[PDB]
Amino acid sequence: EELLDYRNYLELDVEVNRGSDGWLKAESGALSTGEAIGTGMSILVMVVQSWEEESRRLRGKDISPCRLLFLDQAARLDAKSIATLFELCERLQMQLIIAAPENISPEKGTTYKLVRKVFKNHEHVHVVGLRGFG
Amino acid sequence: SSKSVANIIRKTIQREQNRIRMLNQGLQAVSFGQVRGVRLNVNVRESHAILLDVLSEQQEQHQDLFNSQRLTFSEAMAKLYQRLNPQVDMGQRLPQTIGEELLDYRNYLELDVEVNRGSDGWLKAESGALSTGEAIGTGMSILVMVVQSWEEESRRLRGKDISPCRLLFLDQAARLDAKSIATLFELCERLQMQLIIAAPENISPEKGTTYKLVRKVFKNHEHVHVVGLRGFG
Amino acid sequence: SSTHIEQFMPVKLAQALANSLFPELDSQLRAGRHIGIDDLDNHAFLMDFQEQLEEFYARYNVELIRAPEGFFYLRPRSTTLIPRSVLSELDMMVGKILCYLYLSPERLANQGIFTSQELYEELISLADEGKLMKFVNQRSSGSDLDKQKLQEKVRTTLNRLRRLGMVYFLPNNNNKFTITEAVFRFGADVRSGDDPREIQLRMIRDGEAMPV
Amino acid sequence: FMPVKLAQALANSLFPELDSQLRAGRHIGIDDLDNHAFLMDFQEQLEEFYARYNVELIRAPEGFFYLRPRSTTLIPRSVLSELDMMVGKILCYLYLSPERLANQGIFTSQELYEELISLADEGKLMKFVNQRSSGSDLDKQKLQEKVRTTLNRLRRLGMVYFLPNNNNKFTITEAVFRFGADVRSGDDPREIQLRMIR
Amino acid sequence: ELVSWARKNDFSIEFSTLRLSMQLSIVANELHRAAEAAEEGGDEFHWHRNVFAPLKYSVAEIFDSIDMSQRLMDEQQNFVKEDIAALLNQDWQAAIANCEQLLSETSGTLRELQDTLEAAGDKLQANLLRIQDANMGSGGSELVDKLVFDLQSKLDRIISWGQQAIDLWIGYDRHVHKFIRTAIDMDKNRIFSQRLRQSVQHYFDNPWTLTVANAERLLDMRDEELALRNEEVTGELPLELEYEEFSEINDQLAAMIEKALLVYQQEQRPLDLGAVLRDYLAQHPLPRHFDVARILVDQAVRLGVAEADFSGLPAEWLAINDYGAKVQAHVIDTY
Amino acid sequence: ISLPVERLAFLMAIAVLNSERLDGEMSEGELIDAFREVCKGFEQTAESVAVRANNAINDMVRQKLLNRFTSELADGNAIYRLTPLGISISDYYI
Amino acid sequence: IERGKFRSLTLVNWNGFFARTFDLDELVTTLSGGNGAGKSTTMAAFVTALIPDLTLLHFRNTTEAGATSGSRDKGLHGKLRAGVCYSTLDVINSRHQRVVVGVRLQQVAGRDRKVDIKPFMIQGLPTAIQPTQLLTENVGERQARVLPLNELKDRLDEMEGVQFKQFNSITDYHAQMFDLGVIPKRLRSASDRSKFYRLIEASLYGGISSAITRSLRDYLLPENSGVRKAFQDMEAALRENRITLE
Amino acid sequence: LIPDLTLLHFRNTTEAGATSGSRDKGLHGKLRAGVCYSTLDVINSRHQRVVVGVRLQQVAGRDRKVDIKPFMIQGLPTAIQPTQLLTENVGERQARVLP
DNA sequence: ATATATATATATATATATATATATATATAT
DNA sequence: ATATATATATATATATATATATATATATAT
Ligand SMILES: Nc1ncnc2c1ncn2[C@@H]1O[C@H](COP(=O)(O)OP(=O)(O)OP(=O)(O)O)[C@@H](O)[C@H]1O
Ligand SMILES: [Mg+2]
Ligand SMILES: [Mg+2]
Repeated sequence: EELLDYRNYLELDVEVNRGSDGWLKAESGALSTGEAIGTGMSILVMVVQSWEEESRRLRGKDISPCRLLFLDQAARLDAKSIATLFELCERLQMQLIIAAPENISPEKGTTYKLVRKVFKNHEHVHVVGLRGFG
Repeated sequence: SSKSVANIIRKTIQREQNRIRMLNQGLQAVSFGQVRGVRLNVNVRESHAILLDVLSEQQEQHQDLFNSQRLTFSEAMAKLYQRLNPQVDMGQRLPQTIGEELLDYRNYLELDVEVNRGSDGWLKAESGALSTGEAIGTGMSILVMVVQSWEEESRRLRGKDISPCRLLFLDQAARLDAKSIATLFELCERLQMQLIIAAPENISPEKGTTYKLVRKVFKNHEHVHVVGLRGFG
Repeated sequence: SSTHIEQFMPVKLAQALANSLFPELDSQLRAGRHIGIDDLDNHAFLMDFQEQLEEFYARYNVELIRAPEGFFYLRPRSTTLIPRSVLSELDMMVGKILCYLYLSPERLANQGIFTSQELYEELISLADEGKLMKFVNQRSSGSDLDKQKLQEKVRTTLNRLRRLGMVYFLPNNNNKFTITEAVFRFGADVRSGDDPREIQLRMIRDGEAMPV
Repeated sequence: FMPVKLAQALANSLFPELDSQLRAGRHIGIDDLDNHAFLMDFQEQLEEFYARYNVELIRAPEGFFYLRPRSTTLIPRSVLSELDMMVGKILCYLYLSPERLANQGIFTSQELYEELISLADEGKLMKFVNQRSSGSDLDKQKLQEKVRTTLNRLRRLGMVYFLPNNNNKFTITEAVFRFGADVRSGDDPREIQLRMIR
Repeated sequence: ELVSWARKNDFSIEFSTLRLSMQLSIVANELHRAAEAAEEGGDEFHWHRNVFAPLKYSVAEIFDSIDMSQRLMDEQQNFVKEDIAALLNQDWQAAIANCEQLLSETSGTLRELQDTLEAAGDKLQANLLRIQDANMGSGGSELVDKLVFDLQSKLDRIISWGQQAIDLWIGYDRHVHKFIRTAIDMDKNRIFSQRLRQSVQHYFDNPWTLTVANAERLLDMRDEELALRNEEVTGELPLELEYEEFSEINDQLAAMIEKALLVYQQEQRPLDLGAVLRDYLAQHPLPRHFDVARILVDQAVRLGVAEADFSGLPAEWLAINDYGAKVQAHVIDTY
Repeated sequence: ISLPVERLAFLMAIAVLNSERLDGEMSEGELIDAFREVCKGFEQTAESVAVRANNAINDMVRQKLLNRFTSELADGNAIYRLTPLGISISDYYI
Repeated sequence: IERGKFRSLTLVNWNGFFARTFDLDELVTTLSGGNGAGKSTTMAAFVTALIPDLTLLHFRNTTEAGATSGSRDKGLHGKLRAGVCYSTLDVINSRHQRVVVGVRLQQVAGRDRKVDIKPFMIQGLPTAIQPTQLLTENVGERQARVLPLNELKDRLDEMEGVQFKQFNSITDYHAQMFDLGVIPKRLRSASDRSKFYRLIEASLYGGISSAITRSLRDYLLPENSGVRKAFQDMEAALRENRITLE
Repeated sequence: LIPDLTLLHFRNTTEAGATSGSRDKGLHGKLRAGVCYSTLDVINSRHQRVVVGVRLQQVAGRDRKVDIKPFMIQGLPTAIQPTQLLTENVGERQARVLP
């Protein structure tokens, strides 16, 4: 039954062009946290692209599915990695929701300051928003 | 013999309960996220208190179970645990392993971590119901408790003149906000514990020492350049 | 009918050979290990299928033999398909001493647990000290270096006997051991009340004991 | 119960000798017609029988059968010396194509000795005999005796068939391929064998 | 630590149960008297003379005496073991009754000692817990607690041995029977033993060796020898560490904004983030605007909450400057 | 009765541990550790640690200083207890 | 009492680091740098110097912390360069003794990414000698070289007062490190070592380790042998009763 | 987006792939007593304003369980926000969430 | 005196069987 | 015309047994 599936005839790997070395197999243990996060996001955007291309033949010709992805604890990435992520997502028309404990301050997009409090003996998240900077 | 076993188990359980409860007062209200404190909850388990009572008083009534050639001693203990107290509903694990577990006194104490989250009282600390920074703070508190316990337990073997070194790590310390990191620093300074933390940003600019590492590709190899950082200039 | 076990093998022999204990027990036996009452599982397994296993091992030209004391072992024949070997003379001496300690009531306080030091003390008590040392080294005359050498040789022979099942080291201690009834074989030359030179001939004929 | 065909294999009068030789590590090749045919017929069951011993009954690509002990082997295991492996690889090399014109399948101890001296490095030879040795008569005599001993040990394994006489002249079987290296497309067997040995 | 103390010191060189009962009775009486005196209470001198001089010395001495009696029982145990061993050497089959008897008396004595120990262990423990309860009547009674913690273990310890010894003896006993059932049953006349002894003495006059199966070991292929990586690495050695300093500009800005904003909290004036941000950002160049806005918001949200946030009516995105900057926040009313 | 400095220190350590021991029993597994510690403190290596420990324990047992009981389950398969003479000699100084 | 302290951590010939000594802090040392800077490598070096067991050392990403990725590689081999590598911790004891513990690491040649570690300890080294220099030889014009264990032993033995020990087992290494107040617990058994590594690994990845919180009993409460002996006694009694019944 | 209770498991960021440890999926505590809503607002390529969402409710009982009912709204005017449909502006200080 | 072989124990990852809880379609009482 | 109970499929994750690799002790032999 496995043999009857053409995909099983194909070998798939993820490769990264790391530093002065050539293309290496992408091993989670042989990469830093930021590099692994970037590689994962790249693979995810590829998967989304693949699904949209697969389903385009079964949709109206003028339907472009919405694209969105998350990134929790984005503070694990430095400024350059975050800039690369934003450039990559803008190129692909993909939306991003990133959660940062105030460590990073990306100037482009919308930002929401959250502050937990107690009001009327109930927990309340005071939320303020900014956008348009840059 | 069964009576003696039950009595020794009870004595050891009481001693450990008292030790842990006395130790609990060694924490001073860490402020991690909404978590305002961390505590250890040690209590003799009733599902095992019943078993201890049976072993101490009513060994002869269940002899149909102990002297069955099919069941080993561990399996016999597991089956007796099943017999009385039948609402526990243990899972797929075999009788042999759940009996070998019963042969250990520590399993007779429920030993949980409670956190004083906000204003809801002391709740069992489960990762599924805690922020990431709150869980990091709680975990580090538990780790320092473990280290303190180990050091105390070795106070006899060691010489009177040596106090062991203390050190712990924190990778991706950027997941903690300023308040949590300050709390960690003060808690460690109180406990004479060293910390080595890593973060892409200078998350602690005014405490301890700080280095900045920059990796440079250089003639087809990689070299790291390290420069210290100072609080003020 | 065909596709039926009785065609090739007896049912009980097949059951014995299919038992979970058979492979380890067989490897140990072929290695030369004697089986005593202490190995409750293995001893009972041998007892249940003694005849089936005996006829199985007969195919190798080796006799699975149960001494009257109740311990099983293997005696290869001259045409053995499984190689054969003879204990060293020092091994015979130490085995005789171990049997003596098994039968000695003076050591009753030990409760069967003995240390190599006690074994060596008994050995020197019953044997000829310097003339026993002669085998350890041809040029010994009471030198303490040769004394330690003899102690080490006795320790090595004790380990070898442990490998043969004649002795068990304690579950946590390798410096203490408990004797087993297998040691009785070291007295097979004297269990019968006859002339030693005739009993020796009987044994060597039976394959029990080659000479040196 | 027991598998029926397994019982048939165990009952066969060939089983005792073959079992002893397998548990002794001997390799059964195509030369042993009866034993090889027995293993061919009953492999599907003898593999399970010897897996009960935490050992694997392996049929090599060349065809010869053998037993590979696992870490949890119930059969007392043992390991060949370094000189043993060197001599095994030497014999594998001598299983050559030029071999047909060189010795016609019959070699002598002198061939192996000269090949070992010329081919191996001096440091490994000394490690075999002893480190402090240096090109001496006693050391070389001891080395030759150890070579003979390892040749006998290999004979026990079936790698080398002695020609029947006290004199040391033998033939090399295909099972020796165990010491050999893997073969790639277009690789010269001599070159790869020597690269492995070096 | 005592090893150095010993090194510098330079030094070198009644089993009757009626007794045990009478010491136990004396201990019970004295312990009850001391416990009652402690419970009644008194000053520091009374506490001392009633719970530290009488209790401490008496209980320590008599518990040591009871332990000494147990040690004497252990000595008798050893001696009876030796006597049985010596007797079996002289009579062999005819000493079986003697050895069984001796085992009987020793077992009975051990059981009686255990019975006498447990005859008063419980009450003594109760009195000791009572003294624990009464100890807290004064702050200087710390030492008393130690005894109330020490005299516990000893007592219990004593009782423990009273069973452990039997646990040991009931073991030894069995072995002896086993010996008679195994060693002497097949050597009733002992002839096998003497003949084995003479064979050992005269073994080498007819040296013979037994035969054992010696199946071959399964020779295996040696794993490849492991060779490390050697390259004689060389490289430039690092210079002295340089240093860099952190900019506190943001600290100055935050302090400025905090001072400018505290007036709103002081006066409880309704704070509107839109207007405040629009006014305040005019004081800085455009590139810095973001770094101001964030900080300002951080300072404003600590000051009370906005009551409108519970109305379910979303707020608008008010522009706070040119170039297209916007803010979404309700007026902060509840300080 | 013959207690060199090392034997005396080992006996005193045994007495101290027995005083601080919970139930007043000493398996040889702890006696060997105590002898190891005393010998390390005295800084002398005539033979191996194990042989010295065994010889000293046997000498004290035969010198009426310790009593031995064979219990297989106990750590070291033996349980040792101070004898009245040993108690007296130890507490004379302690 | 004055608790001992880690003065510094030295990496010689690691991935990126040729010979770098970080002077740790009495309370807190911070490492900063963009992604791929080499902070996790520094902590890997420290942990390897502390617990050199190769059954334990497993440097998973901070992501998938404890999640089986099927990589088959522990991640230690890639962090070292070809040649001889060192990882040493300098510790000032409670007794004011400067002891330099450490390991010599070195890749094993071949396809499998396997590493070889040999611990060692140095006592009595003068306070004026830096471990960065002690492990390197100044060969060339300011072009120091890394020297192996044998050369290091020769260099140290030629000094006066320094005691260099090399350990044939990790157990002896940990015993010596505990005797000198570098570890809280005595890691006599392999399980003790596993628990120590679990604690440091939990700290490294931060927060509630599943392995720890699932065995807080094994980590906090001590083992007791009296209960086990009592259970063995009851087991023996039950065995005898069963024998009689049968 | 995915109102399936088999898959929804809001474990902690640390322990991102680790086993459950506990049995709670982490969603019950994030809700409050009453009727909760989680609604996305979407503008298609065809420029239709579609308001997708789910209604959540703590299932009262012994355990910590949740009930999710998906729903979709189409054709809403652009001048009405999702927080205006689901809350009645009663005269009190705080609005009322309607089922 | 020390290299080397051997047996044992532990940690770690793989693979399979199985019980639990949820989602979906149909049946049947309300 | 409806909502609850059933049967089915599925993913989750729980536990066991296996096999591998590493560390250790230690017993042999030169
Ligand atoms: N085992 C390995 N094999 C190969 N390269 C590795 C290995 N481990 C780390 N690296 C590389 O070393 C460099 C430093 O990685 P490292 O894990 O030290 O980063 P880091 O300081 O933790 O960074 P981040 O902040 O992104 O977590 C990166 O290029 C990483 O790819
Ligand atoms: Mg979070
Ligand atoms: Mg990292």
